[PDB]
Amino acid sequence: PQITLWKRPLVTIRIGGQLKEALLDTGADDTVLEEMNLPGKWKPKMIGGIGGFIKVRQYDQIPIEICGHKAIGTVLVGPTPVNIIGRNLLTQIGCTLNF
Amino acid sequence: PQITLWKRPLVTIRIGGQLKEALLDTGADDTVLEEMNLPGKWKPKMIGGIGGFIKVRQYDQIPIEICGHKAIGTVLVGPTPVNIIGRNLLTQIGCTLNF
Ligand SMILES: CC(C)[C@@H](C(=O)N[C@@H](Cc1ccccc1)C[C@H](O)[C@H](Cc1ccccc1)NC(=O)[C@@H]1CN(c2ccccc2)C(=O)O1)N1CCCNC1=O
Repeated sequence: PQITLWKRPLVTIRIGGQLKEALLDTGADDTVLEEMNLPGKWKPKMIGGIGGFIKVRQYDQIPIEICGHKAIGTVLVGPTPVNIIGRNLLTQIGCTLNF
Repeated sequence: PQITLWKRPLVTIRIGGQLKEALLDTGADDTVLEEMNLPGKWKPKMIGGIGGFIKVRQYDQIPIEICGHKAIGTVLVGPTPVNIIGRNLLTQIGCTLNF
């Protein structure tokens, strides 16, 4: 598909039994999801955004389905206001910027 | 051009005769540049994202040439960690997400 940028490029993603709306975010290195209690091992991390840093939990090799496309990779979980689909997963589903 | 996302989508922009590197950011509503001098009246503004809120200066109707494509629009200036081209100007240069 082609997504214009007149509005936030929000799409439906699925992670396990949870469906959520998330930004397709070319300015995000990583995928940052709102608080959720995912299974398995994780490591603490600090990530920096526009106003400073937040603390997140890094989970590796998490399958996520984005608009019907399969992805699997690192997901950072923490107190973000918005779910962010970062470059690590955007490349997996074939996403490019075009103009 | 078509831009893939294995690297940060950083491009050269021209603003006030100065060349800067800036991030093409579909996850940004607004265009926000690191501290610099621009002419004209600005309006104090606050923006909030991951990590909290910062104070910026809003300049209107500022021309930026992004990768050879001309835009004229609102540019926020402030303590952003990185120069960011947001959706207000991405739409002007015909930028879309495709996969
Ligand atoms: C850039 C501003 C203008 C924007 C905004 O903060 N958008 C964010 C997503 C976001 C977050 C919170 C609120 C609203 C949007 C998403 C952006 O793509 C934003 C751009 C950016 C990049 C680097 C440093 C600072 C900012 N990205 C990010 O903030 C995160 C940070 N992050 C990360 C960084 C290091 C290590 C691991 C992960 C990542 O992958 O994306 N914004 C804030 C004001 C309101 N609207 C808006 O678009």
